Order: sequence, then structure tokens, then C-alpha cells
Amino acid sequence: RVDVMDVMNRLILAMDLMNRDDALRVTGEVREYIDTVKIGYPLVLSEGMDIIAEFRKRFGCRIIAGFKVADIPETNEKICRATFKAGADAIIVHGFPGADSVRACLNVAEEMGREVFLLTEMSHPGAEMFIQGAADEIARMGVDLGVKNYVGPSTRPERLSRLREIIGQDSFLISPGETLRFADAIIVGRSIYLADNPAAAAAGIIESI
Amino acid sequence: RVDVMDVMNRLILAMDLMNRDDALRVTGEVREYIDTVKIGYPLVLSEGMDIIAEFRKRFGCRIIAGFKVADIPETNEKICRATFKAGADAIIVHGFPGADSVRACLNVAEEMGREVFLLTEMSHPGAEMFIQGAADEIARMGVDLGVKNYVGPSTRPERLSRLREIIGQDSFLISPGETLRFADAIIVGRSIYLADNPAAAAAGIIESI
Repeated sequence: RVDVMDVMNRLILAMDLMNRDDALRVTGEVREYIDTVKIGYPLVLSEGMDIIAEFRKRFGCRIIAGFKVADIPETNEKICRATFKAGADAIIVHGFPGADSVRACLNVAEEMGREVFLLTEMSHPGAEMFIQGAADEIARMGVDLGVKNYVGPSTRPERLSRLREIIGQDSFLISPGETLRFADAIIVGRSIYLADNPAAAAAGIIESI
Repeated sequence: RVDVMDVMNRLILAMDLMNRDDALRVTGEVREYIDTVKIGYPLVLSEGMDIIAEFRKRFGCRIIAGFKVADIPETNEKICRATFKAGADAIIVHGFPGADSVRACLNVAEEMGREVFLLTEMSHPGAEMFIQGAADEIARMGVDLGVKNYVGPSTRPERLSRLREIIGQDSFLISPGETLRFADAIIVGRSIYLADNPAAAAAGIIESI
């Protein structure tokens, strides 16, 4: 869809390394396979938010801040503004804190011309306690608020299908082969940056697509 | 109790200002009324994590990182280690993501000799959608995992009483008058740092204790 972002090769690199040198080095090794990188708190808190602008300038890539914002409205607003001011193209936000906390983020993204991704569900074991049960309602809340970008789990294909059903075919969905039957792009981390050779690892993944 | 932290005047300053100069200036104006300060992402993302060590050295205060960590276990571990390495004495973590995500934090705090505060419930309007309904279970999860420090709402005292009932009289509880009947310490922000004179504002609050 013309109004949703285009992720090269439908592959997003989750750059979870905490060392600036390593993060930039490994990303450089696979720069030809991706144009979108997700950066989280581990790297940003260890090296500073300036690392976001460094990635955009060194690789000409889109940066998604995988912060999973989950604070009160006023604080969410401040976190989003600081993150977008640092150059992030998009930010990932939790939906469990409610609609006002999500809208606070949407307001800033609108103002600054950036994007908000709503995290509807997580896949780690502990997600079963409260997150799994609220997933459908969180996705629906996003749809009702005009959210266009979503993050959903990949571990269970049928769950990604359910999410796609709720958000519709128009929405943009990313998830951490069959996954791409429902998601627009997949997020890969360790499988690439920890492999003996990240390039071959990334190349292999894309070939499967 | 002797095994729980002692917060001077039972008052914790929520330093939410995003400007280093202002945050340090206003904190300096009220330094005589508190020995514990809560710092969040707005300030840290805007000025860098080094600001935590700067506060501890300039004021000799305890720093609680009000990050409300809500990621997967591996990432929570990394966020906690980075935050504690930066000097934070404690970190606030969400319980909605489940037990493994909380334990990941507990592991790092144990290793580094720091503290974890479990956020059981929030008070902003949107909290009623999913957070309010999971609060009791989250508090019980904390108790079952040996969590000693908790953060609860202050808007509704009967809710604070319920939380105190679940965590017991031995647990340490902080909440953002009657509040101190159940909470060990109160967290005050805007009322202090935004007031015409934060010193008089802080002094007034304490006098009521």
C-alpha cells in the first residue's frame, strides 16, 4: 500500500548489541540486505541517543525505536518527542496502559511527521499471564484510534492471522516464510548479528523469501 | 523495617524536567528536604544516562530509575544492567509482561546489589482498561517471587490499602496525607518542581507529615 512504509526485502534488523562499535560493525556487514533497523534501550542507554542519528547517517536507514513505551500520557509524550528529536522514524508503544497513553504518542508522531507502532502482543513465556488475554482488545483499540502500524508475535501463525483479521489488510504489520503470509515484514536479530557471519545469515534469510 | 530502604522525610522527588540545567537547579533548591530522587526516560534520553551519576555525586542522593521496564526477559536484563552500571540504586519495573520478565530484573539487581520496585498499578485514566484488572494478580506475583519493593497508585486510598494487604506490612511501598497511612513514602513531582518556589512547596508538604 502506497501510504505504508516500504521495508527493503521485508526484513528489519533488530540491532540488539549494546556496544556502539559492535553494533555499527555488524550492521555495516549486512547493510546491503536491509534499509530498516530497530534499536532499543540496551544500545541507546549504553551509548546515548545520538547513536540513532549516527545509524541514519552512516547507513541511510530508517530507524524504529523499539522502546515499548508504557508510561502515563504526559511521560509518553515526552519520551516520543525526545526520541523523534533524536531522529527516530518510528517508535513502538505498548497498548496495555490504555488509550490515552497511546493517543499521547499518536499526537507527537502526527506533529512531527513520524510513525507509531502499536505492540499488540509479545511472545516470551510470561506473555501468557496478562498480555495474551488483552491482545485482541489492544489491537481493536489501535484500529479504533486510526493506528496504521502494528507489531505482533510470530511464534503462533494462527495468532498473527487473527491479528491481521482485526487490523485489516490495509494496516502495516511487522513480527519478530509463513510469517510473511500475514506480516508485511519480519524482524530478525540474533540469527543475524550473533552468527559467525551476519552477511551470510542475512543473505540466507532473504533467499528463503 | 531495617531491611528496607530509608527515604528521608518519606518524600521522593519525581524529577521529570527534561533539561539538565533546570533539573539540577530545581533539585538543588529542594535538596535539603529529600535524599531520594526518581529519574525517568524524559531526562535520561534527552541528557544521557551519565546524568544519574551526576545527581548522586552533586546531592549524595539515592536514585530510582522510573523506567517502568516492560520488555522481554533478555532485554529487561540488559536494561537493568545498563541502568545499574550507570549508578541507579533501584529501578521500577512493570509486572504486566509476566513473571519471567520480572525475574530477569531481580537476577541483575541481586547480582549488582541493587533494588527492583514492582509497579502494580497506574493511576492515569487509561489504566482502567487492562492495568486495574491485573493489579491484584501482579502484586501477588511480586510477593510470590520475593519482591520487597512496590509502587502503587495514590488516587484511591482503598486501593492502596488493598495492595498493602496483599504485600504485607513488611514490604516497602511508595505511591505518587492519608496515603502515608499505607505507603512508606510518597512521590511528588510537578507540585514541587513547577511551583513558583519548589523549596516552599517541598517544605509545606513535609510539614503536613
